[PDB]
Amino acid sequence: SSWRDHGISYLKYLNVCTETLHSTVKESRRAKYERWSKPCYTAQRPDGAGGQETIDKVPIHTKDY
Amino acid sequence: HDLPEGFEFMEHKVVNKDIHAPHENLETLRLTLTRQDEFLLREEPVKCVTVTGTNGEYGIYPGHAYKIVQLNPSPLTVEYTDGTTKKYFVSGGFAHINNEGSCDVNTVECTLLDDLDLAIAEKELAAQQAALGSAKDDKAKSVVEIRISVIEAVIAALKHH
Amino acid sequence: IALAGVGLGIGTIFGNLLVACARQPNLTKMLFNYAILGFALTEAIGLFALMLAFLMLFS
Amino acid sequence: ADRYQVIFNRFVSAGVQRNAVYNIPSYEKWKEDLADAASSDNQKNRYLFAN
Repeated sequence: SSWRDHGISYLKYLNVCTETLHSTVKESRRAKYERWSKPCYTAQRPDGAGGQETIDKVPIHTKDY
Repeated sequence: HDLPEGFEFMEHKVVNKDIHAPHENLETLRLTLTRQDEFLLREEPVKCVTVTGTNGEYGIYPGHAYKIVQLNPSPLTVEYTDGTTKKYFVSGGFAHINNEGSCDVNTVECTLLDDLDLAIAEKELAAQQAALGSAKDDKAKSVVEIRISVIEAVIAALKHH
Repeated sequence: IALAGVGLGIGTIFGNLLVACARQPNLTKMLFNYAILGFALTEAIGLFALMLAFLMLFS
Repeated sequence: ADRYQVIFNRFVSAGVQRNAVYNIPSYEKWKEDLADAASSDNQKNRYLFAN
């Protein structure tokens, strides 16, 4: 609805909906579904010294969308 | 050095009916309900399927014209020829309806309405509404409102039956 | 005045014909034949009105 | 970008793992091809889908 005007993409819209839907599931069944909506990904470039420089181009958490 | 395309290994293609062909009377709709690259139902013959797309609700029966529907967070109903109703709830995705008598409903998440809890849904709505009040900016408010819409749809879906 | 509802009816047929050709380009042939059929049927009514007009004009 | 390619491994069986490709043309080229399929007999199997 109003999220398109703010630049939010459709894919991010779906991720938020899926997290909310998994939130409403019973506590007994939440474990199965919640494993499908738990961010565990990052974008990293190898730094000059041999470290990990995290790229902040795309958000990972629905809170920061 | 040519590489195979990843669709070559998939042996269940989509059959399209030529425009210059005779019509057939079909009493079964072949439904394929899918979640995150997993089919909950596969080429299942059903009597009808009810889906809630952006514009409104569609009742798809065999022979329905070719159409593509952008789903919204909502319930989805499947009624078999036997007379049995199975109700899922989807958070989004697309539904492709083919005039050949097939309906491929691909969803990001498709959960049976039984699994969802109304008590959990109700209290989440109260929390998110409080979160919306404390939402910092316009973007945060829009995200919170997305959650509320899904929650209210879930709450309304369960209160219906 | 009857021709007002005839000429408009013809325009209605052709207006839908363009849309149908746009959403089914490869079915151009059958749609055109049906469009001509509808035009002839409407033209029949137009001739009926025209015949009455001539009868009341030349007699 | 003209295209985005994904090169992965397809698990045919317990002992067969081939290399598979998903080529994804960007919006502009995809809609152009989608436009030709709808307007022409070519790409027949995509004619109904394109329209």
